[PDB]
Amino acid sequence: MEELTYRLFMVATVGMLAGTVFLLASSREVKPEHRRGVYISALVCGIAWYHYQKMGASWESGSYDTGLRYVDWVLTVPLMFVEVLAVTRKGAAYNEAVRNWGIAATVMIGAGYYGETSAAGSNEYWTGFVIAMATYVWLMRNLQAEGEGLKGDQAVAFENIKNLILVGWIIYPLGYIAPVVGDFDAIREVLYTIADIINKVGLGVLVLQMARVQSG
Ligand SMILES: CCCCCCCC/C=C/CCCCCCCC(=O)OC[C@H](O)CO
Ligand SMILES: *C/C=C(C)/C=C/C=C(C)/C=C/C1=C(C)CCCC1(C)C
Repeated sequence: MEELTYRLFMVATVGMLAGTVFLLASSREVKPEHRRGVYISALVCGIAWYHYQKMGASWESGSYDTGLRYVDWVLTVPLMFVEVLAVTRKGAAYNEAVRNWGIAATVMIGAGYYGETSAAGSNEYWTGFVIAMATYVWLMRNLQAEGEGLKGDQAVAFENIKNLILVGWIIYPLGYIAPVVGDFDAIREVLYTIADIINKVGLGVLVLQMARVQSG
């Protein structure tokens, strides 16, 4: 799966760029007070575009490791929560959640990286997973409660935003745990790549759809 993994990096790079340019162009189709999440979403795909180029160059040099993705994640995961809050909150409530959810997301990714950079199945490996998993659940529970105030088309549009994250992000912990049950190292990189594309481009598209409802 070496050639597939490398070819998927290039596919992701084009995919992230495609998402970046699509969101930047479509940003004026929504009213200015609803554009911030669209801009953030494009920034998200653009950072991922930048990193997937870096990871492909790393793979050609023969020096890649799974820890290279974490540089991406530590920036974009907090920004993805921000692009969701950008469309669901305002004022003091927005500032508090951005801080709190962004701290939690950073802790989740850092704890993951701690466990990632040790032997599969070591104590550091399990320590990282438990801390990251706890922050993951806290985040998903907070995301579920976020829709509890919406109504009408906004609730429908937010349900799609919520469900993409709830469903699409499961692959990340699953991929982390799999190498302790079998030889899943190669497939973990293939699936993370595909998932990053769906999750970043897809979330941007759904945030844009939500900004469309808010402007219409
Ligand atoms: C040998 C290689 C075989 C590879 C085979 C391909 C596997 C692709 C898997 C991706 C994981 C992420 C998928 C996440 C999908 C979530 C979709 C979702 O929940 O969408 C909700 C949204 O509201 C709808 O409008
Ligand atoms: C932009 C790409 C995304 C959305 C990546 C998200 C990352 C995670 C949700 C991963 C979290 C982890 C766990 C919940 C458990 C094990 C450690 C991690 C970091 C893989």
